[PDB]
Amino acid sequence: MTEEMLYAALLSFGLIFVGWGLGVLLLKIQGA
Amino acid sequence: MTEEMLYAALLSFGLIFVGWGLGVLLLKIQGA
Amino acid sequence: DVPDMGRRQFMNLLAFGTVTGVALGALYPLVKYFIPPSGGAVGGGTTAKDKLGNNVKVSKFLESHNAGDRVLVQGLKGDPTYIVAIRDYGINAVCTHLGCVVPWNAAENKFKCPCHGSQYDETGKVIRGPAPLSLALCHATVQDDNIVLTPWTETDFRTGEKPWWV
Amino acid sequence: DVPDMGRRQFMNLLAFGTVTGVALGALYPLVKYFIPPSGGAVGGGTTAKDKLGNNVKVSKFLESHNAGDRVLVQGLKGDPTYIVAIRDYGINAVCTHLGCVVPWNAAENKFKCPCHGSQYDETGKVIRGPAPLSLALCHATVQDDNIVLTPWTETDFRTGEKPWWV
Amino acid sequence: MANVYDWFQERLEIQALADDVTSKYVPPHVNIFYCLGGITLTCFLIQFATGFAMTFYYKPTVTEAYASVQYIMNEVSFGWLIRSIHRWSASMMVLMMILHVFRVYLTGGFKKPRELTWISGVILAVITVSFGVTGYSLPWDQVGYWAVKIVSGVPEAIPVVGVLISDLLRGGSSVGQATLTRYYSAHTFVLPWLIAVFMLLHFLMIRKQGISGPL
Amino acid sequence: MANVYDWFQERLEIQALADDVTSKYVPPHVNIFYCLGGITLTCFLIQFATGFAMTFYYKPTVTEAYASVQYIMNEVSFGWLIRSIHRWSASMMVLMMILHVFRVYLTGGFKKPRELTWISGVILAVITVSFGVTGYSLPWDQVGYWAVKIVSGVPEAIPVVGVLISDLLRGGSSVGQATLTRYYSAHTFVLPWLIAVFMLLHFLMIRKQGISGPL
Amino acid sequence: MVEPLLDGLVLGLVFATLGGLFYAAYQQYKRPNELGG
Amino acid sequence: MVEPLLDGLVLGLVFATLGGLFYAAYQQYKRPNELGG
Amino acid sequence: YPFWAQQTYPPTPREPTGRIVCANCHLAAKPAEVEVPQSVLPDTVFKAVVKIPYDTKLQQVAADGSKVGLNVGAVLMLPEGFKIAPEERIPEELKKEVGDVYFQPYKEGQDNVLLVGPLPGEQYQEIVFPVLSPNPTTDKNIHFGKYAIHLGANRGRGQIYPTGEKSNNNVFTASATGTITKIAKEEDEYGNVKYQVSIQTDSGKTVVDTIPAGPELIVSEGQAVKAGEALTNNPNVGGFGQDDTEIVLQDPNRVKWMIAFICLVMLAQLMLILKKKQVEKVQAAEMN
Amino acid sequence: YPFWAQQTYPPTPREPTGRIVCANCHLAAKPAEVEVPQSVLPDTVFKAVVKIPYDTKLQQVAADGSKVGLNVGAVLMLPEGFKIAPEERIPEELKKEVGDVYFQPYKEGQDNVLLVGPLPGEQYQEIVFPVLSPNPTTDKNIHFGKYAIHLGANRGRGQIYPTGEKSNNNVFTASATGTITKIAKEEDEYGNVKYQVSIQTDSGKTVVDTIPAGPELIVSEGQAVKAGEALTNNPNVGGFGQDDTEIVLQDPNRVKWMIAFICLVMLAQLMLILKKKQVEKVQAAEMN
Amino acid sequence: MATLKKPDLSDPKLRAKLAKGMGHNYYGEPAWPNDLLYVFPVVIMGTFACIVALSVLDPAMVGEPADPFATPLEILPEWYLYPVFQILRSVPNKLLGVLLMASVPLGLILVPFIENVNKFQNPFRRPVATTIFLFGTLVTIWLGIGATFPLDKTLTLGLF
Amino acid sequence: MATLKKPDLSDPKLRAKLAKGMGHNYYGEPAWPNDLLYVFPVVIMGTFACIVALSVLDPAMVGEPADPFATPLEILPEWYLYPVFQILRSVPNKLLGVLLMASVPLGLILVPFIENVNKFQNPFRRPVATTIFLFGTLVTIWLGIGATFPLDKTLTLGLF
Amino acid sequence: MEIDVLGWVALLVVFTWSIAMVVWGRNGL
Amino acid sequence: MEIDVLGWVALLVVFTWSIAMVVWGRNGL
Amino acid sequence: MILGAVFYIVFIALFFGIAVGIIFAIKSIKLI
Amino acid sequence: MILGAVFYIVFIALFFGIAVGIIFAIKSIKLI
Ligand SMILES: CCCCCCCCCCCCCCCC(=O)OC[C@H](CO[C@H]1OC(CS(=O)(=O)O)[C@H](O)[C@@H](O)[C@H]1O)OC(=O)CCCCCCCCCCCCCCC
Ligand SMILES: CCCCCCCCCCCCCCCC(=O)OC[C@H](CO[C@H]1OC(CS(=O)(=O)O)[C@H](O)[C@@H](O)[C@H]1O)OC(=O)CCCCCCCCCCCCCCC
Ligand code: FES
Ligand code: FES
Repeated sequence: MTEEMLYAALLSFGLIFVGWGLGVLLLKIQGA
Repeated sequence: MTEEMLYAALLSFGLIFVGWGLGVLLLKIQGA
Repeated sequence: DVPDMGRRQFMNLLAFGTVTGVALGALYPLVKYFIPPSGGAVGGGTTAKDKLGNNVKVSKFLESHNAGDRVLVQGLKGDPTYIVAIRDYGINAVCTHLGCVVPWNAAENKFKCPCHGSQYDETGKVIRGPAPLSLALCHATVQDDNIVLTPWTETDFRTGEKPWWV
Repeated sequence: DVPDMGRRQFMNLLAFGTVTGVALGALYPLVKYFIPPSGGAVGGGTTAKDKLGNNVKVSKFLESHNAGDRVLVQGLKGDPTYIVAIRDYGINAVCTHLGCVVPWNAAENKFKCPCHGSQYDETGKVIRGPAPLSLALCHATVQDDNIVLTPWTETDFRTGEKPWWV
Repeated sequence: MANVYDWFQERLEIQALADDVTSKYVPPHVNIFYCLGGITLTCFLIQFATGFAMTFYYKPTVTEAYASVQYIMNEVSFGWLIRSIHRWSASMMVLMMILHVFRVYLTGGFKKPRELTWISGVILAVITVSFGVTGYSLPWDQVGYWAVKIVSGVPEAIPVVGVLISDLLRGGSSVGQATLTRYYSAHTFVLPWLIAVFMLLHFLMIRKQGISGPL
Repeated sequence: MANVYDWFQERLEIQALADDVTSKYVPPHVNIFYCLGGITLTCFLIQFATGFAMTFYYKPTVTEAYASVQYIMNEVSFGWLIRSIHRWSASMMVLMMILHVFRVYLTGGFKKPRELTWISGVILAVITVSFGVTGYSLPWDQVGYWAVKIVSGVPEAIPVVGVLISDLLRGGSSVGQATLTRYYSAHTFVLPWLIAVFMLLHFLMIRKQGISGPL
Repeated sequence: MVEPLLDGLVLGLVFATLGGLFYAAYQQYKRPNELGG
Repeated sequence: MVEPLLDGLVLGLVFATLGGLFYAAYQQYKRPNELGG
Repeated sequence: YPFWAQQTYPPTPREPTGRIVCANCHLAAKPAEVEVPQSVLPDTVFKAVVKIPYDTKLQQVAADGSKVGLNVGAVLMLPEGFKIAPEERIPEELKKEVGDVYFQPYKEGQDNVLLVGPLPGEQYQEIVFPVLSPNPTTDKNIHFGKYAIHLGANRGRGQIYPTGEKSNNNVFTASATGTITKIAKEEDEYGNVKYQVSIQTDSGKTVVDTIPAGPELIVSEGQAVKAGEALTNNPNVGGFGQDDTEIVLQDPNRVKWMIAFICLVMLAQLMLILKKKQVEKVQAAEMN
Repeated sequence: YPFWAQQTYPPTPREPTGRIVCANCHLAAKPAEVEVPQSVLPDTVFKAVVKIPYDTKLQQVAADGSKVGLNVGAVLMLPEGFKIAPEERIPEELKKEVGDVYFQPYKEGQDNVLLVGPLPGEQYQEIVFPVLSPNPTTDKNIHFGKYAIHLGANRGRGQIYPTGEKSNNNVFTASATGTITKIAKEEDEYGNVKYQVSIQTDSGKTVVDTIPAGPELIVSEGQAVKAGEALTNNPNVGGFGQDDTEIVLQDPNRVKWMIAFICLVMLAQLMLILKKKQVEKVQAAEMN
Repeated sequence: MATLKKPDLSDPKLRAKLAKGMGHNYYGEPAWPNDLLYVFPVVIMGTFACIVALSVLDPAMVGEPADPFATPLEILPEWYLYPVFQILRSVPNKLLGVLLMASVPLGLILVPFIENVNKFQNPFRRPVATTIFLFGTLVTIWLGIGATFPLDKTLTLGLF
Repeated sequence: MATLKKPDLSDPKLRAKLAKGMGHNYYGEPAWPNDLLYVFPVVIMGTFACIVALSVLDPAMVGEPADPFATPLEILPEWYLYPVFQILRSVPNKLLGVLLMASVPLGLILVPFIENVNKFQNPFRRPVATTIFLFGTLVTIWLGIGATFPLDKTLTLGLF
Repeated sequence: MEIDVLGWVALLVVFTWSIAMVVWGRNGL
Repeated sequence: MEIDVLGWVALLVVFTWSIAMVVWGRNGL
Repeated sequence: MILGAVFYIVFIALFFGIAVGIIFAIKSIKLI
Repeated sequence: MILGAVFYIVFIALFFGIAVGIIFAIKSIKLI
């Protein structure tokens, strides 16, 4: 019941980036 | 309980006209 | 070296399709939500109730609810079904043109419908007025403390052929 | 031979005025509608009630509601007022910082407030915690079958000066 | 002071708004009856007003509805007025609409450039009757509880679905607490909204096309 | 077939509508966060949807509310889903709004030609919290019946009026059936409407002024 | 249940309108137009 | 009563946004403009 | 009769349906009317009028079966609050109108549901009720607004004795399915005639039908009439009617203010137009 | 002790407020924790964990007042449905975890509120509970969704015997307002010490204060201490904690479909963009 | 007077408007001050007042407690439901009723196609119209009252 | 690429728009097909899905029956009410609370006057801004958590 | 017992005075 | 007892795949 | 009735008066 | 957790695959 809140936060935050780069990269792999 | 309905109707109808002419006339009494 | 109509068109349907999925997707539980929960999908028919919608002591019922019993029960599926040691069937007190609860008339051995003027029997079974169909019938056995009301499949011990309810 | 500003302006206010009337006219009962009906504009205070909000038999009350009586009444103006042959006053069980009903603590001869930690007396009368004002007081005489709760004008047999309620 | 007008004007452009208003002209053939629309409207807003008013006292539950009414009737400040209005204003409204349906038709206001403005109208009208109907039952008294018990059966004729429909709108097999529930919904949240969409259609279309021709 | 388009076009003028749409351009600086608005919007409509949905089962009376909830929870088809959504979507909504309040402010989107678009925002926001609050109590359970019992006192500080205010919005002296009543009103009919007016402002003003400048 | 004074009110105006409505289809059927159509 | 997984979710994004928000005030504070202002 | 509503249904004379129990015995069927005013002011005397008409020049059967004229009664429920106004609050011309009339309260304390009759048809043709409106200012629990009134009025003799057995104002059917032999005719030197009748042969069969003196017969000899078949003609020329109506306990301050507000409006409307008139003018100092 | 919750409040161990009656006697005050998983699937065994910590190297007073180490207990209500899973459904590594533990049902048939303890502090430091989740498909009246769990755990000895009299783990105040003469000290050859104490002179005054052996004193001789004044120091090093938490009886079909719908969406989103990509192209066959 | 400004039959726009059925708010009295701001409030405040007065002299009654085992005898939807009611009640195959009722809305749509043949507003240049309108209207009022009457005496309206 | 069309610094309109703070949707990628019709649905359907999933893995609980004589201990409005809550609860003269709360909405209005002095969007060219924003924001989060803590340990957030 | 009448009356008067004023106002149908 | 995990997971995946797809879509922040 | 009438008459009466009344009234002190 | 991870990875995995997968796929049969 505090190990979630934390968990949450980390992912909630960090994932954005994954998705971010995931994006970015997709983008590289295609040409523009 | 039928002498109203009738009543109603007469006035409801007939008054329009009174108001009508009342209008009209007002209108005469002023000039146009 | 551009793609032609029917390929912008492929791609179009390709997406707009999947989109539609996602949509009907969501649409679907929304729709079931809005259909009413069905009373109890176990047997066919329920235990029979009074005004307040209570449950009726089968011992306070006879000891006292009006001479040669013509009496109002909150039965099957809502319908106040007439209930009349007790009787085989329930009479299903809603009229069969519009749908007003219809009354026992002890001094005529007939039911009337007032709203409009149909008539029935000892039994349901019409016999006059705008209403084109006997009143309803259904068994009233007698489990633990109370009565029990289950529909009437058996063909109409009063017409010959199929009941119109089934 | 045209009329000047301040006469189109007379006429303007002349109408727009009367219009405004007609409006506040209607506005007015609308507003009173929306203010709540006041419980009963007769005496000062009401007959005191339980959970269900019933009325309390003053004979079932003593014969049985917990050792040296510290007990919850649905009293004045809503407020569950503590009630404690019966006692002079009612203690007015809502805390005086935020407003949670506060509890008797038999093994301390104090009330606590939990939400936040104020404390009181035998009597209401604070003595610790964020809450800046004694609990409430009010007479509990005893008419026909029941108790009766009327406010407490008399100055505070416990502070010296004015009650903060009046 | 500060010049307010300009303030707005710099930003928003109040000014064109005012011109779209002042430039709409009234022709000749537009004679008294072309007040029916507006009347029907005024009618409805009176509903909406008092509508909301009673949403503050009325209780949609079969133990509670009937009595809250008579609360509003007997003990709420001017409830009697307020409720009495909602009542006659409903009537007035259904009727000013019919009267407007007349001036449209015998003024052939519903013709080629404008068959949309008529189509809506019908819809408005079906909705108004709906308010009308649902409304009607919320008192959960004798007269209205037989009128839901009545209509709510009607659709059961209609052959594949038709029961499901009734069941839909009565919320179970018999009438009862679901019905009233559903109905209060109806009446206080669905139709208020639908009406407003289509009133909005019905109105734009008109600001767009202007009034119908002369005679 | 029949050419539908033209049909409309002759009459209504569909065509300009389409051009007002297709001609709005997206600049450069408008980067992901300028999706917050829309997100908040999407958020809300999800509310409105599921909102209405539960208006068909929930019962605003102190004997009935608490239980109907758990009906919707336990026996209505997907109530659990539907109610569960309304719940997280409220949260999501309040929060996407705050996140949008950020992108406005640190993008200085709220500046001279557009201080109206910001003023509304605040209002939107005060309303959203309101939905939020009222909402919150309709379960007429332990947690929410202490949170109305709590706030509803707060205004009593405010000195000429301030009680009258509380009294206004709790509908009597104590909390209780009036409160819930009033609140359901609140929540299902007042704020749905207010919000929509000001959303409408907040939106036009924007279609009018276009997005705020680049960085 | 039924409400005379209303109903009266209804026909009353239904005729009145019906009425005056044709009164002006006429009044204009029949001194028409001018200024251009 | 209190709901961690939410709250986590909240700060999580509150920072993220706050974050990326200034990331682009910068990214642009600082290779600015072009095409005209 | 009135009082037997009382005696078989004690607590109210009116069923959930709206029925009215009278009905239950009086099985025929004829027009009935209540008039009250539209509004009464709080605390007044007003007239409220039951009309129970019929063809005055006509008679129905009696016990024995003479052919005497006939008598009316009715029950009339006004709204909670309403009572028969006080002898001395009735004023005169009304006192005459109202007549010898026995206003009785349905049950102890339902002072507002009143029994009336028997009372003889010729002059009680209508039936007046001096009624005194409630006062919402002294009866804190009478409220203003509009309330129902159900009438439920009847003329000529009944079809069922409170005991349960048929009277003779009705027709007497048929005890049996089949063929008849003898239309007899007793007369035990107290309870008058009795044209008896028998049926027989087909099912074994021997069984009997005693039929009181009052109706005509329309049956002849030997008939093959099936069971419960119309054997008697129809004696009754009386029967029961119902009415419902609405009356409005009006507080006058409502009216008074309302009137005001009607003026206030008249008056603005005037201002408005007036106004436009002034602009209809300044307007034409600009087309030149 | 656990069982006296039982014995003084019979029907539930938890007050409306959320209190928990334990509390009522155990007046001190210390951290307490339950962990369960986030979701259990219907019908499983899972661990659910009460933590009741403290400074293991420390002791509290006993009856007589030795200075022995101390013992924990707790009560734990899981949701309607939940029970202590069956010996043979616990599997092994869990069986060891759980230990010698006496799971008792609060009242006959509240199979889902479990008493626990006394149980000795050193190793029952946490306390495991093998619990078996309900099955909404065989218990037609258990429903899926998310439910509360209130813990309410305690360590070290109490302050009030179910009977009503003080224990000795607490401090002993002052019987009187004013001046003291003698700090005596009995010891009746069974119930140990008793440092007695007296106060006096001011109000007439002669009156006495017997105070069990356990606390230290902090008082000296002669004091002018006012009534009920801190005369004793504070023995307790134990006390009571509470927890509430949430667990989710998850039907898996919900998850399964949900997962689906998450794909369906991923998948459209893909299609969409893809698509725009194709138009990002045709778009540039038009700037030339 | 009034006030009035004439078409502008030089404005090629007004023309092509006129022509597509439609420039009609470009000439006449101005609608600002004039209609909107002076006489409108008169219509409103008027409309109000009548209802107010209506409401106050004959306010709004309270039914009995609805009872699901006793049907009222006398039990009528409101007024603008008579017509359908009549139809509905006295048309003895149930689907016909529905069918026939929906026909009201549906039909009523069609009209402006159906009536779209000629261009003629005026009810006079549209005799076949104005007739069917008249006819319909009556049958309406008639079924109307008809629902106030009792079954049997219904169609005949009692008088044959 | 993308797609993109540049300002039109010949359009004297775009100019005078630009100039009054504002032509900004006249250049860039087109918003039709492009943004509205392809990626929007992605944002929506995305936004949906998260909530759906959120709702399904951690659905929505049921409280006890509210009891007007037992106050819960642990009893917290929802989250975006913490800040105010903190303030409200721990500020011991009641009118200050209200005062101070309303200040949130009110203040928050003022801003774009107050901040209207310079013309600068970018949070960088507005140091004194961006600061007070930062500062405020924290005090916010802080009172935030603070409301999660217990009275006394509240302000200190426990740590002094 | 005829303020009551003035009452209906006033209903009629506005109803009239309205139409009246409306026509007067736009010289009207 | 880890479809449950796939569960949260999927919450994370869409959340990601979204942003992902959104950026990819408008070459994006 | 008859008194309806009278009252009616008398009522419209007046207003009608106040109308005319006030044109001139207003008119001949140059306001219309 | 670890399995969170894996599962995660593996999940995004795939989609990412199907993306790239389908550009070309689509691309090199001339659809982009
Ligand atoms: C599991 C797998 C499942 C797979 C599939 C499932 C289902 C498939 C059915 C759906 C396919 C429909 C194709 C339509 C698109 C088309 O042809 O292009 C023509 C236009 C636009 O071309 C447009 O797209 C453009 C260009 S282009 O051709 O791609 O180059 C353009 O240039 C842009 O400008 C724009 O104008 O169609 C549109 O795409 C826009 C409108 C879409 C819709 C609606 C919204 C809302 C509600 C709707 C509903 C309908 C109700 C109906 C009622 C009873
Ligand atoms: C018992 C007796 C009581 C008496 C009086 C009582 C009260 C009186 C106070 C009211 C007087 C106000 C005068 C305003 C008119 C004026 O000066 O002219 C300037 C303009 C227009 O001149 C206009 O009128 C025109 C011309 S003219 O001057 O008459 O020639 C014009 O040419 C037309 O075009 C148009 O533009 O004012 C208007 O009349 C139009 C706007 C009116 C209002 C509002 C609507 C709705 C809500 C409103 C509210 C306000 C809220 C405020 C808030 C906190
Ligand atoms: S409903 Fe049976 S006759 Fe009308
Ligand atoms: S309310 Fe009394 S301490 Fe917070």
